[PDB]
Amino acid sequence: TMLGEILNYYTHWTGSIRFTFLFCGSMMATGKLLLSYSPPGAKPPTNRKDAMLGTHIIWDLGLQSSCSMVAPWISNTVYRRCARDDFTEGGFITCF
Amino acid sequence: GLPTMNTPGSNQFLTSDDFQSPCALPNFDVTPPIHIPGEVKNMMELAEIDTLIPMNAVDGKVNTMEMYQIPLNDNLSKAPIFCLSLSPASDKRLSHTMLGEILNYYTHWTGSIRFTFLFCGSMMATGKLLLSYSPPGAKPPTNRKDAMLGTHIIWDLGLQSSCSMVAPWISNTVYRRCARDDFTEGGFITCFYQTRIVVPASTPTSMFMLGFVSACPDFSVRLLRDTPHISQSK
Amino acid sequence: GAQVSTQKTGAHENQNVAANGSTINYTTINYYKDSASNSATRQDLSQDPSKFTEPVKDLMLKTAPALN
Amino acid sequence: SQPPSTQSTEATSGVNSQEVPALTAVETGASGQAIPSDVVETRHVVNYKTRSESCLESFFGRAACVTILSLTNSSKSGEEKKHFNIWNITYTDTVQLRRKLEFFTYSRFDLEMTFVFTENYPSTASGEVRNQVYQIMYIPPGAPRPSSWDDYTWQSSSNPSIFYMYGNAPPRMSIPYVGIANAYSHFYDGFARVPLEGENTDAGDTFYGLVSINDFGVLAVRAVNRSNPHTIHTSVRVYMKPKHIRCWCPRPPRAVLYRGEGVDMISSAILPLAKVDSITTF
Amino acid sequence: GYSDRVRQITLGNSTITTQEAANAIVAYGEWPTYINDSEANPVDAPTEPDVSSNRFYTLESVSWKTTSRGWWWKLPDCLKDMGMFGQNMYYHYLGRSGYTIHVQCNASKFHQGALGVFLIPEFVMACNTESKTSYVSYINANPGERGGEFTNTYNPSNTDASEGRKFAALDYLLGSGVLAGNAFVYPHQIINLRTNNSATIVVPYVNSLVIDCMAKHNNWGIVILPLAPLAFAATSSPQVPITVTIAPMCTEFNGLRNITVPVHQ
Ligand SMILES: CCCCCCCCCCCCCC(=O)O
Repeated sequence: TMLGEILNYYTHWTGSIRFTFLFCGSMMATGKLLLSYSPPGAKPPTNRKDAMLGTHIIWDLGLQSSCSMVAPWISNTVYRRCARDDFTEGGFITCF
Repeated sequence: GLPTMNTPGSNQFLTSDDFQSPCALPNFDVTPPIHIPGEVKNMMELAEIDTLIPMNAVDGKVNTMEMYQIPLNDNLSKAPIFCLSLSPASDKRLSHTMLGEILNYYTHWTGSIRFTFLFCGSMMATGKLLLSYSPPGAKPPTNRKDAMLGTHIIWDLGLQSSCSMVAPWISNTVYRRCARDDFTEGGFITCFYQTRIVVPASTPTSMFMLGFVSACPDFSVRLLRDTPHISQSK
Repeated sequence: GAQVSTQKTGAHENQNVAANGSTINYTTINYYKDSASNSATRQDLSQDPSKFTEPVKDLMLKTAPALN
Repeated sequence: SQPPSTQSTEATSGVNSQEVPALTAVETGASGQAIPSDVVETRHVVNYKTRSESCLESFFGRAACVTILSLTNSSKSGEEKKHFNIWNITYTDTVQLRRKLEFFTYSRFDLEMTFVFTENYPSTASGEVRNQVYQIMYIPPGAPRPSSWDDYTWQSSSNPSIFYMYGNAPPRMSIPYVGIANAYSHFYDGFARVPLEGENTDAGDTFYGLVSINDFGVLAVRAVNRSNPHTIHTSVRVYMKPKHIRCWCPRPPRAVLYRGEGVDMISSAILPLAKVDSITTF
Repeated sequence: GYSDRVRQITLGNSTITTQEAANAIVAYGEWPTYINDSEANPVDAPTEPDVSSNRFYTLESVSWKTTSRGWWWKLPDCLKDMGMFGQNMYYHYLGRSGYTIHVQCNASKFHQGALGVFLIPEFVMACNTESKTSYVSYINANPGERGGEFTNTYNPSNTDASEGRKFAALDYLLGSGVLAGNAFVYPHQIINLRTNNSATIVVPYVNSLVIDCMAKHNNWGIVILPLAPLAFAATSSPQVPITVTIAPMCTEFNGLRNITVPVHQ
């Protein structure tokens, strides 16, 4: 992604990251989605109840077609390594 | 001592008496109050809450949840949708609403009554309903033609889901008896289609509405009586 | 140390004003010191029906759409 | 000054506007707010009526009969145990009082109690019996309770009591609010204790509700007279009038016949409404 | 400007948005608050989590079919294993909390039906036996997030001890002998499918005590009823989910002890 491509020129990064989801269905259709971020560690959020205990937003589909979920910068360091270095685990993002 | 005479009433026991009695537990330290949300000061505060009317309590509906659902259709009809007698502590279908039960503790009542109807059909369906009140001097507003000569509201089903009709305090007395009588005739309430409900393809053709009843701010009661609704064996 | 207070009016009271006549009065003396022994309290017509009839966070006026 | 009256009606006229009091959205949880001046033309009316009968203090200002106790003073030895009667204090013995109280979830009040006595002869033959006196003793929860009409606890060295001579005016006494909580609850959605993982899976079955938590003691009532050849049976009617009352949460009133001290239903009485012939009957 | 229908509720680490709500209700006009020193009962040093217990939790979803007669929950009970709210109610003898109750139910514009969402303080329900009164097991009385269901048949058993320990959850009498039509006295909101897809009710703690024991008493219950039937007209049997999402708020605890572990199945 553009964010990934810029960050691939760096060894370290920091700050919150936003994930925005645009629904592209019919106008007559409705529904709700759960967008969630869990800090790193423990087992991954493989079902809704566990995803739910993490940071999350419930997105109501309607005229506003785009919902922003923000993964706060929750970390045990100052900057995380860009590389998939186990010293700086990313956390998990899911949608249910 | 002071010479006195004992007047009539001495030594009787009256249910509604107001007279100081000695304390059973002198110097008892009473557990202090805290604020508890929801304080009620007057029964009329509850009389003003909109509650459901078991409008359809007919065979097969009586004492089931469906008694609160007034049917509506997309079919031709010149018939009334429902009818109600405006006698809150008498009409079988009105007597058990919150307003009805509070009034069953009173001998007389006054003020205006509000009837609120909520359409619980599809969003795609539309239509117009006529709600009306016809004071007692009238013959039963059987036809739409009779209903439209009384007090009435045309309710356009739309973006706002409900409509409130008020049956004003039109009376030949000040307060009407709560108990059924022939003299204190309630007046008639009914509803007709003003047009028809129009339902599109793949949309249900059988809709319901929920009617509610409540007291208006000018409402009041006169004298307390026991409710006829709850029995006890010996 | 008696407390005089206005009586509820009745059949022979000419005004519904309740501020006409020096005769619409009664005297209360509390004979017992334990407050539980006091006679029934005064009428208080303060009401706040909004707690049950309009407990809505966002104020809406009755003339405006209930839902904007 | 003058007690505040109910809503007066202003005069109004015809309306043609974008303001629409006729429509609302009851989905909001709010009731409709329409009054006659919003939907019809009205004339000016000064409203001098007040909601005084309907105030809670007025509503509950009646001494309801709650229970009836049976005392028997007899020379027959098998009746000794009947000379003395113990009443577990509750308002649940009578439907009108509990139903009115059950309009609310919680309440606080002081209580006035009145004791009305009636004597008769249950026997096939009457005769002279001297005037009887009755003792009403309140025994708080945990206090010693008598085994008989002539036991030691009747000395009333702690427990408050009333001695009433038959024929005088009924005794009347006032009890200050005595709940441990800051209001009496009329309902309790819970258990007296919490059964744990080391206990039976059906545990708690017998200790649910207001019934398992409240204990207001008992009324120990006895004739205080010695037995006579002609038996006297006494009916004691115990009345209650709550006063200085505040209530904190409205509830629907019970629609059906009560079965016991809880909220239990009897299937024979779960049909509270009468049938009508038609939705269109006036 | 802003619409009334569109809203955002943020608590702790969670947010709920909606584009179709009929405003929100604050029961009795009051917000959850912490106990004022002047009303405190215990003299223990209180625990006041800020963003641990005070987050939204999603309870297991239920399905709305045309044959359902309603659903119910006991409120503290439905959150008993919900992360930190769950752990704190078991570690502490006492606790108090208000709640934000949010009920969700989607439907298309071609669907009809309505759900009454009522919050009932002290939601005491009748036993299902005529041989005993106020009789119900701890376990059946407190089902957890699963909640329970309403029926339209009263089928008590005066001989079967097991069935008698379940609740007699009639829909029309709300499980306790009161006609449902008067349920509207309680704070409530209606998810009328042609108007709203959600409801929000703010709930203050309401009791005779400032604080009570959570493993013993359910301050509030949640009742959802099919006030109007579900219909789609493009199927013989329509179905939509109903999901209840709840957050504790202004939560406090006292009486720290060993973790309570209730009888369970
Ligand atoms: C000498 C006889 C005096 C008896 C005093 C008994 C006082 C009872 C207090 C009222 C308890 C019932 C209230 C409730 O159940 O919520």
